[PDB]
Amino acid sequence: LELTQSRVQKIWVPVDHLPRSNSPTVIVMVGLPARGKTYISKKLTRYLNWIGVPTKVFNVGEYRREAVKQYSSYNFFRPDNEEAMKVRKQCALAALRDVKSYLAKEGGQIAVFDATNTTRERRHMILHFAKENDFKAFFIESVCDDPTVVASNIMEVKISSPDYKDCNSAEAMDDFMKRISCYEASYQPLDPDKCDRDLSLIKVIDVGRRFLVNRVQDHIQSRIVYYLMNIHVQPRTIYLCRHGENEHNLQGRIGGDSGLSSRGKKFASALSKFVEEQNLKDLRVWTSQLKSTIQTAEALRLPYEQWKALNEIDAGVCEELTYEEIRDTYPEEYALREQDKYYYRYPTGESYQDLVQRLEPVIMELERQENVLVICHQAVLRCLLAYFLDKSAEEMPYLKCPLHTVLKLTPVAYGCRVESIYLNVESVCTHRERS
Amino acid sequence: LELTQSRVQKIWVPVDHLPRSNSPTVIVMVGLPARGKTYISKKLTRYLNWIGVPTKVFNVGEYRREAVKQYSSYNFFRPDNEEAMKVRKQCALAALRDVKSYLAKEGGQIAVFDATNTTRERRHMILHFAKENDFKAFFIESVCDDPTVVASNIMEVKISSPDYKDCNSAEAMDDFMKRISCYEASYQPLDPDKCDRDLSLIKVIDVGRRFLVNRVQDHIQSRIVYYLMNIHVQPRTIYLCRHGENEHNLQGRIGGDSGLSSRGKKFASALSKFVEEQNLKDLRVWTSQLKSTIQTAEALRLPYEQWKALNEIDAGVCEELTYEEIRDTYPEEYALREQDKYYYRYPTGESYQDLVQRLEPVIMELERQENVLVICHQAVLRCLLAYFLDKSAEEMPYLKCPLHTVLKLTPVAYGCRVESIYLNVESVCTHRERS
Ligand SMILES: N#Cc1c(N)[nH]c2ccc(Oc3ccc(NC(=O)[C@@H](N)CO)cc3)cc12
Ligand SMILES: N#Cc1c(N)[nH]c2ccc(Oc3ccc(NC(=O)[C@@H](N)CO)cc3)cc12
Ligand SMILES: O=P(O)(O)OC[C@H]1O[C@@](CO)(OP(=O)(O)O)[C@@H](O)[C@@H]1O
Ligand SMILES: O=P(O)(O)OC[C@H]1O[C@@](CO)(OP(=O)(O)O)[C@@H](O)[C@@H]1O
Repeated sequence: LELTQSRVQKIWVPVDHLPRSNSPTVIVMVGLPARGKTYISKKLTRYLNWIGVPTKVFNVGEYRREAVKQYSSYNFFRPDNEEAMKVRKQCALAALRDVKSYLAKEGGQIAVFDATNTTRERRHMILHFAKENDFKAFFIESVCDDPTVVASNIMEVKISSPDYKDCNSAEAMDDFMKRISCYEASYQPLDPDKCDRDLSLIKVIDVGRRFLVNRVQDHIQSRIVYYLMNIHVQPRTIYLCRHGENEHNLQGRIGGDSGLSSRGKKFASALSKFVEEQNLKDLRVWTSQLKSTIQTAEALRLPYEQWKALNEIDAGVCEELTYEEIRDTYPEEYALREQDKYYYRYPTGESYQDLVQRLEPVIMELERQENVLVICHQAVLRCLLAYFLDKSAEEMPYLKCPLHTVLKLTPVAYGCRVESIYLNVESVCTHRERS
Repeated sequence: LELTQSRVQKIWVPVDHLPRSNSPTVIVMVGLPARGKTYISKKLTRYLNWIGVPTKVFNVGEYRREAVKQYSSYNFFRPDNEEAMKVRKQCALAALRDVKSYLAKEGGQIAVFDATNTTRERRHMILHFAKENDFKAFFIESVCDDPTVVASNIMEVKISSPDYKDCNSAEAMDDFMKRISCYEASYQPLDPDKCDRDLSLIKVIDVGRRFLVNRVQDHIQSRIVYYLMNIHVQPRTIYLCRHGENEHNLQGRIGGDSGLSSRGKKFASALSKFVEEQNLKDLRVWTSQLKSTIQTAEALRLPYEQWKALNEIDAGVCEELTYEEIRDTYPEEYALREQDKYYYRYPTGESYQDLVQRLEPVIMELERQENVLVICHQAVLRCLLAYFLDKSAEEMPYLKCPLHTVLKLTPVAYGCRVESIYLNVESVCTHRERS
């Protein structure tokens, strides 16, 4: 029963010494415009790619934009606009043509089809396409009738679109409103107790006040629903930073549970003055279970919670060594690390990928919350930051996270403002270039 | 900014050298009888206590049973039974009297109030009680009209109740049916678009085919909903066992990633013959990422998946040592371990509690699935087994999990049949008595 440990990830596999060599889902958005279909779409895609499921959004609009000169006006969308309708349907099918090949030919696991899909006919077209390609179909319908909520959307993300460039806000608003009503007359909402008894679907009502959920067929559907109950749209601020410089940092040594240096403590102190002058009605503070992050918290005189998930990557046998010592003592290891930094796992330790598993609950609580300061470690920080700035696995292990700097993230429109704030206290540079 | 590492759990805390010294929720069940309110109740309570939230079920029936001679008949439940109604309400309030003191005075975090609570009046009584004690209120309503489903319930769990002892099945069925109809006339289901717009609630429809979810106020509510989308009632079998004996077991050494012994391999082989003769239409196999469990899988010639969550408890600095060597080299540690085995964490390693965090995703997939063989390790196995047999944290680190034995668990009525099956291959006994 012979077996052999892979070199990068360190998984055992069977020696098989002419070497010969879960269906995908289409998440189908449904709803009138200005209902946050693209926002829910981007945000799910960011989640799924980050918990490792490959996912791509296929927004029918962008196809229309690649297809058609420059935005005339809402007249384009009139149901009597015979030729627009032809061109719009054509865009719809090109989107599907590309969905088929993302999922049947490039192994993506989920495609989000971001289109109004407000008519039972169109939804039968998609369902059919799903069947003949052995794709699952999941519908997320966002349904809301509050003019406040729509006006809001139209202001935050529509007027500032590409289609409007040549336009003052005033007119781009009236044009969109009229454009919404082009869908109003034929909109048939999803109905579980009628024409849609057999559809796997979630209906989001009034921006998450309420949900109708039908026929959850697999984990990934179940996890979408869980995600959707945890997100919200209240405005807020996520602050991320590392522990102030620690003894090991000063010796240039990795891992361990060392405590703050002198400069460490000064930064703790600077951070307190920093939070105060942010003037935040409320704020949660999180740390790891390591001394560094906890001492830094103590400086703030605010209450905090430790998360084992936040502990720095485990360097395994290499714990407490310096990078040079690692090159001298284990050359095979260092090389492999350098050519695959995301998947490389230390002997008896961890990999960035391992973090992302570990840190999923942290991501899920951050979505739940409002203002949060997360005091963690360099690799941990890189992960979180990847989630939030939609960075890839390829670039994650190289995102820059200097000591004594604070990262201030503000969810906004379609993503995140990110300001940097250096608190003016010297430290060692624990980076090493994208090698 | 001085700090000190606790001895058991090894958490840093602040030296504070006259030492001076999230509201709770009431989950309110709602529905007609034979709707699985007690089943959902037990099962949630098992989950929550196991992810560490203290939780207790307060079923109004059992109070009625402590209050009233012996079960006459359904006449007890007639709405015109003036005196029963008085006594039943009294039971209801004693249940609440005990809920108040579990949550305000014994720090439980959740009480499940398992009663019909089918009338808006009664639900106002409870809501009121919640307000004046600053308890949250969450309603889980199970709603189903299929006679198959009710008959089923009545057969699996009602006729075999205490109340019926003096009775053949035939009559206990008619008596319960008549008893259901005592509630039918006054039943007002929860309605989010009417009298219950403002209630945090989940409505389970047709045994999970469909769900209505309103006003999820916190993580624990969000997590209940997630749990409820993952459970099911299809019958199936969970098989648990450890890897066959490994080299370290033979040296009597803990941790490491050693491979199977001779006897190890024989047991792998015996396990294959064991699965075959179980004759299971389908079966998932899971292992850890350690060689032992993986080699054992290889023997089965069935496809399997490795879970890092399943890896054995990390003994930290004590990895690869023998228990004697651990006593000789670290006496302070050994003692602490012996007096708090669940919370004790090895230096730079783990605690049983840590496992339970780690293993939560495994529990959640097991609920999703049907037949599953889980090949893991001694401590991992103890945890899983605690979840399934509703064992406490106090007894978990001492549950017996011999080598080369298979544990066959069958969900049933209100819990789990557990058979043992020893596959007749000698090994070393890696236990050590409840000390
Ligand atoms: N209509 C509309 C929306 C809009 N203009 N922007 C949106 C952004 C998101 C969205 O869908 C949501 C999905 C889930 C939630 N989740 C929650 O509210 C949870 N806190 C409820 O459990 C909220 C909104 C809906 C909208
Ligand atoms: N009526 C009724 C029930 C009955 N006789 N026994 C039951 C046991 C549980 C129950 O509530 C459920 C809660 C969640 C589920 N979950 C599911 O079906 C998921 N697979 C759906 O996402 C199923 C049933 C309901 C019942
Ligand atoms: O991802 P790489 O380049 O290995 O850097 C991660 C390193 O960051 C460190 C310092 O270099 O954490 P920290 O935030 O505690 O200062 C080490 O513990 C860890 O190995
Ligand atoms: O919980 P305690 O009593 O420490 O026993 C756990 C021990 O079980 C072991 C063997 O004793 O696992 P395994 O199932 O691989 O045989 C060790 O790895 C581990 O330390």
